[PDB]
Amino acid sequence: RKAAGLIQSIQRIGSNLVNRAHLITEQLTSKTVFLNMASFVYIVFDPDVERNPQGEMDLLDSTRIHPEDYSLARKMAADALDIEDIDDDDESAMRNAIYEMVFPRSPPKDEDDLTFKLDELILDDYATELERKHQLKKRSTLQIIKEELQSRYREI
Amino acid sequence: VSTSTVGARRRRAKQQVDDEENATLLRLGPEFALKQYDHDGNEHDLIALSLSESRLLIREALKARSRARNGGVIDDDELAKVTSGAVANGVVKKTLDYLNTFARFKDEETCTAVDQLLHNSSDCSVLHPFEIAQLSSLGCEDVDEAITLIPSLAAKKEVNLQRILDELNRLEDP
Amino acid sequence: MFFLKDLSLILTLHPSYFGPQMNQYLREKLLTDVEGTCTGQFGYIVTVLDGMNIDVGKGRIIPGSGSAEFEVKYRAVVWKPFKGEVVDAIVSNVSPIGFFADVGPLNVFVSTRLIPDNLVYNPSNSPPAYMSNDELITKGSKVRLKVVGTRTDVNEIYAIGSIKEDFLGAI
Amino acid sequence: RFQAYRKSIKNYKLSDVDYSNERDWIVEQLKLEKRDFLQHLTQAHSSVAHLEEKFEASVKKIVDFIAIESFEVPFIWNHRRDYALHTYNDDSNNTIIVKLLNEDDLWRIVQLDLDYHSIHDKKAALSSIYKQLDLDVVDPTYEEFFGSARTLSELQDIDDYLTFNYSSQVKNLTAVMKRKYSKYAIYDRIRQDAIYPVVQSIANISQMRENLAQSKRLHQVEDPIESPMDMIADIMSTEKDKTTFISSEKAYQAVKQFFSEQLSYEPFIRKTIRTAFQSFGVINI
Repeated sequence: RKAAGLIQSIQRIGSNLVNRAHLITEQLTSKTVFLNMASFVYIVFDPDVERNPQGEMDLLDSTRIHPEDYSLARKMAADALDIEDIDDDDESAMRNAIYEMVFPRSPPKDEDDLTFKLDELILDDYATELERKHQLKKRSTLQIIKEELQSRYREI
Repeated sequence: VSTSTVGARRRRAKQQVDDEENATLLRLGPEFALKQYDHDGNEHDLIALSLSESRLLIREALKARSRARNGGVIDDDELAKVTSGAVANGVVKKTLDYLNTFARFKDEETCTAVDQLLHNSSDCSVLHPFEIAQLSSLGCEDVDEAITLIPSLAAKKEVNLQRILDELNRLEDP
Repeated sequence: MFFLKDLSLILTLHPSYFGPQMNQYLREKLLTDVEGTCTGQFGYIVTVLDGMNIDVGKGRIIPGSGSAEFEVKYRAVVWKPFKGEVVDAIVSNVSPIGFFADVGPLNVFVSTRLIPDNLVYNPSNSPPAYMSNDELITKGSKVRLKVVGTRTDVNEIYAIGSIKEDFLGAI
Repeated sequence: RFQAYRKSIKNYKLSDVDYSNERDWIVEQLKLEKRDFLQHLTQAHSSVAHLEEKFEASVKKIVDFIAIESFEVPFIWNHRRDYALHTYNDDSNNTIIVKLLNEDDLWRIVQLDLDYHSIHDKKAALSSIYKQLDLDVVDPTYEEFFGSARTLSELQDIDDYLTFNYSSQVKNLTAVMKRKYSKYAIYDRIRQDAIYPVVQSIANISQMRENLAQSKRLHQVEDPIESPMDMIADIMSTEKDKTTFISSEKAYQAVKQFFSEQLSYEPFIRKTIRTAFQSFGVINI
């Protein structure tokens, strides 16, 4: 019943869904249902439409990363880029950092993509910092995020 | 398969409302009518059987057959095993279990006294045999309860229902 | 309800059995073919009275087939439920759609729509049952039910009971 | 899926005390079921202290998630599996993952929480019945077996014990009319009859319960100065007006059956027999 109503609402609204946040903004569902189903439903990102930075279609929407951890994924991406100019609250800079990391305008000179540099980050340190700051056991979540950045929806 | 002694019943045009089976209305159909005929064609009354009478008759017939099959030389399981046919054995087992687990009167003399009371009574001289069987079977305790369970007795208010019920309860072995 | 009825049966005998023991053989054949059977017109035949002294008469030879046809008349005990009758029962199974009880050879199914609402079905109970605050009806429990409808089959009878009225339910 | 599971559950939001009791019962049920897994984990990973304590904490957290936050199993397994696994370091400080639970265990959690939500209504009904009894002295057996009551079979045993030993009180509370015959009417008559003092004199109920619970002799069953037949006949002769029995043998049989019923309705005997059968019983066909 819920899937039928959801697909009917999506069809009435338009041909496709723009981003995961619209499942809440467009009154398409409630809160707990969205939180449960958030990471298991995705929209295929396309670098052709990526040209505008204002693109509502988030790249993280094509990953297993939960929407509640999009900020954490952005922070990890900023950590891998080693760019200390961006602080922890400049979300537009984080979005541009992900844009560069996954779909750089200039292809890397070597064969190691910017997503590969995430392997140099120490997940244990970040997990300990998160557990100290907000009491969250998310080391497995950080591992999953790194895996998703290394390959979007690898077959399980 | 088996055919009743009542035959004919050819086509007509009238349709009657006393054709449908209904225990409350005491409409038992043609084959269970109040008047029956034996093999000689003489008048015969419908023969109802209470669980006590039915149990007595089935036990007597089964033990007679068991004695005859052994050359004229008690357990319900053995008695059921006497009969032939697996489905027949199961059916007689189920009937015996029902009768045993709901036998109000397991003694011949108690059943005889109950039948005498329910037949020779002046009030019971009009009672339908189905009503008599229901009264002796259900083991009702109250006039209101009996009337609710047996709607036919509601229209028969010339019956000493309460004292007859108390007599049955007395005759019932505690 | 149990009754005494005078029934008749048509019995056909093959010529290979035309011996001195013809009568007794006809008797056992009748007993095997009548005891325990279920006819919609009459109900269930449980026993045949005087099973060893039944008159069989003279058999008639069927022209063109040799076999003899016998007309056997006998008295038997017959049980048949009636619409609107209240009888005792024993519950045989409990299910969410309803519970199945047994009234002698007849198995009666009672749906939830004919059960009082307070007797909510409890599947967690061991064994699962339809229970209320003061009532609990499970497998093997005595129940007093009223037969509402009877369904006629080829050689079977299906009855429907109810416990929704007074003086019904658990006993 | 949760709505379908909870469709039959009329009352779902338990109290905090009931919530903690549900968590404890779920933990105990898992410990009983996964005893082999816990034993193997403890034996292999003997170096780590209180692995099972962390297991209990993780089970409590999972129950909290499922009940309060209404999280489906795959979401928990894909985004909360950090709670389900305990990362300990060995003597070499190598990070070792310990898979405390699997998805099948989460399904078991859902089934167990449904089961406890079902039995919670029954335990509340028994509590309400006991409160309606309003005993002048709180029955020690009632408290002792209600505190340790985990299965609905034990709740049924409690109900049977309470109804048997307070048949008159329970019947009055029902009265506080369909002529259903009380199966305990004969025992109530025995209680009202003059032979009930003899039944007392056979053995003290409180002393019997204390001796059985202790499993050793705390008091000696004092034998009355006169034989059972002597006392029965004497009371029958001196109380012909009230003794409803006809013969002394009939009163003797009634006393024996009443004592048998008293022994049968004792929760401790039933519990011991059930434990013995569940532990060392065999199956024959």
